[PDB]
Amino acid sequence: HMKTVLMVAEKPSLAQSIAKILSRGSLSSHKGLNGACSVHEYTGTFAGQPVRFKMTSVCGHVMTLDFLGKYNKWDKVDPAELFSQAPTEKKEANPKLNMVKFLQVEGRGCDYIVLWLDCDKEGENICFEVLDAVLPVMNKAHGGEKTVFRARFSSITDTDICNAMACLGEPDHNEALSVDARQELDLRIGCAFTRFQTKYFQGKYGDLDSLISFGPCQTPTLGFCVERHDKIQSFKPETYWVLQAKVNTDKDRSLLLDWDRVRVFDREIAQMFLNMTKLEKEAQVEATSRKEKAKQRPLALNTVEMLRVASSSLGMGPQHAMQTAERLYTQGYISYPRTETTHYPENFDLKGSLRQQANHPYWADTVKRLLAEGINRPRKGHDAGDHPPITPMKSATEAELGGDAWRLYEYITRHFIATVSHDCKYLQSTISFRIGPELFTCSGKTVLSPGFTEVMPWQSVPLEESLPTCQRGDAFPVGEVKMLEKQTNPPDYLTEAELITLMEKHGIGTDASIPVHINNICQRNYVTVESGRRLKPTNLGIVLVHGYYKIDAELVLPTIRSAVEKQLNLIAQGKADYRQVLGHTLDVFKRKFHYFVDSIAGMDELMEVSF
Amino acid sequence: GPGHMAQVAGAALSQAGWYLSDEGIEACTSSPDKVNVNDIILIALNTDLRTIGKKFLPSDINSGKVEKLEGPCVLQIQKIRNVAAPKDNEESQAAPRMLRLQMTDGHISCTAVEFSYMSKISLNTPPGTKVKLSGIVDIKNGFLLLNDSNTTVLGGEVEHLIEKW
Ligand SMILES: [Mg+2]
Repeated sequence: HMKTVLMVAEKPSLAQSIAKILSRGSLSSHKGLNGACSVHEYTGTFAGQPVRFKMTSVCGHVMTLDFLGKYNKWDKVDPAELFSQAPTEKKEANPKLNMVKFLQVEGRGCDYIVLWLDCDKEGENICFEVLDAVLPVMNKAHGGEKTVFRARFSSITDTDICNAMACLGEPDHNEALSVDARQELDLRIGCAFTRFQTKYFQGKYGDLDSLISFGPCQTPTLGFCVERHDKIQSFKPETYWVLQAKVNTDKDRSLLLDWDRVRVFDREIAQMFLNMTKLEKEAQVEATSRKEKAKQRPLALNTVEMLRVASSSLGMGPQHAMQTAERLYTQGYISYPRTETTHYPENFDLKGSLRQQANHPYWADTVKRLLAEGINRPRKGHDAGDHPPITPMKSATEAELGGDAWRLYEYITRHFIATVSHDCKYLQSTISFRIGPELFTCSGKTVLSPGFTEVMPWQSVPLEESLPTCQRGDAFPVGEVKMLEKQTNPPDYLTEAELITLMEKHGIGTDASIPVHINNICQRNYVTVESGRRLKPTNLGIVLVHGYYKIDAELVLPTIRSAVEKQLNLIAQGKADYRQVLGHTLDVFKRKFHYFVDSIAGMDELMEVSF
Repeated sequence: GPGHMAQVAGAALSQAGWYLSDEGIEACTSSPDKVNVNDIILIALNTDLRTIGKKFLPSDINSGKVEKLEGPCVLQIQKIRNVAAPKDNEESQAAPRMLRLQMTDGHISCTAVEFSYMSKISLNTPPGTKVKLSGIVDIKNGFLLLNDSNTTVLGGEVEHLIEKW
């Protein structure tokens, strides 16, 4: 009999697109039991044998981890037992979809299984979820001989999906254990500390309702925003003085000159410089220079940069941007948007990707010229060995794509074209003026070739009126000498972009989990989003961070969180032990938990004052 | 020349810019019979100029009426700050300093600014350090204008220096 091969993707839409590619359009589709998921069937060849292919999908994570029974209630103390004593089991992430039964059913007469789940670690974790359901019901293996395979791919394109099939590998079980470990750590510590506080504060304060929570990652994230707040509140502005002079050119222009000394913080010394310059009527050219310098094209686009730009420029929250990008990836418009890599592999077909955009009105002429002239090599970046940079894989118009989806897509495409374009070359000109004893300079930039700044106009060199041409020894009439009195300014609240950078620097929120944590502290109302996507700490958010710090600074500082995640990654590489990392970490936090509870007074007092 | 030798020592000192009182000079000798200007200078460098120095500066040097100072003269540094740059931030790069120095001859205090870049001094220069001014120093609005050409660091240290006794 003809063998049947089951293939499983992460989402219904992914399964359909992949199947269209592999079947060369020879597809037969029928509805699954749940209505949401479809089944795609066709005949083909596998391992030099005629087989039936059966492609379907799940709907994201099949399971979520929860306790078995009674530990699920909030009123049920002791919360401290959730660290070591409480047993764990996998529960269906969405019971209404009845995902487990469906997998068992389609998986029962199948002989081989090929995993087509997304190739970040999350997709890999679901692989063994899928295998756990399907493996016990599969056809027995004679040798046994390999019957389980795993496809690796970074984009939903004909080239990448077909190539994946030709070189199938295996699922990484070491890496899989790390996700389980990550799930267990955040839940236990999170629920223990949270449920404790919800009861402790239950009905305690009139202005206090269930909004209180703690998280091993979400709390250090909030810590950053509150840290910025504290520096802002204690900032003390200082008055300083800047001397500036104006000179009239031969073309009747007001040239503004910059003080070489830039600024001064002494009132009397400020007056001194002004007195010795205010009566001077002539400014003498002491030096001139022209230097050709280059403003480099950007590094290849990474996940962190996408979220920052989406926030700063497109007004999209980190979570909002991620879901938009994943949908774009789903529809095959971009490569997988979860990668830390900023370096194109030598093998990567840059020209292939570039041709799809050669017909869009906004950048058609730029792309066409580059394919004839020949593409430039992208700057060498860092190769993390996970995926390529986020690159467009298919053409689109503003007609096909919706509001938010188009705006994000437009940037990703424009960014890519710049990385493969030429650098921007410009002239940096300067003139040095002497007024009395004091030195002044004026600077100006003139664009020679726009380069990538043509397709990225927001990074363009600002248009300035050309500097008057002159020689050493020339003199210009001083039109005005005034001294401006100003005050140094305090920092503003953290932008979403600044928070992302902070998290990246300190090594927390890895594997693209950064947008999840940021969205978390907003939903829990620990910060508010103000104009310019600024993160303003709420009353509750401030007290909590201050409270945590007084008891144990290590609860807020990213130091501890950074090390656990580094340990988890070592597990993933097989250079550390799953059980040993769990045991050591849980011991550390159980000790910290008991100390926290004892020193709870540190938190209660601030709550009384505020509420 | 029983103490005539002590007199000529004072004259040699002033030619070098050191303005010490007669009592201060005796204090820096090791014997009354064998005055050595070299030993006196060495000791004075490590002594508070308010203790052994004699006033040379005009009483009104800070008022602005005085526009020039003629060297040579040895002074003591009382305090240094970045006057170009803000108090809390201090050092960070996009400023040029621009140091302000409060100085004294032991009797009159004055204020100097680093008009041109003096690599020989920094924010970390210890209070009590002595400097020799030479040539003509311009004084604008009461501030001495110092540069590499008119200022020489002589060294010396004074521990636990109190700005105002
Ligand atoms: Mg996923």
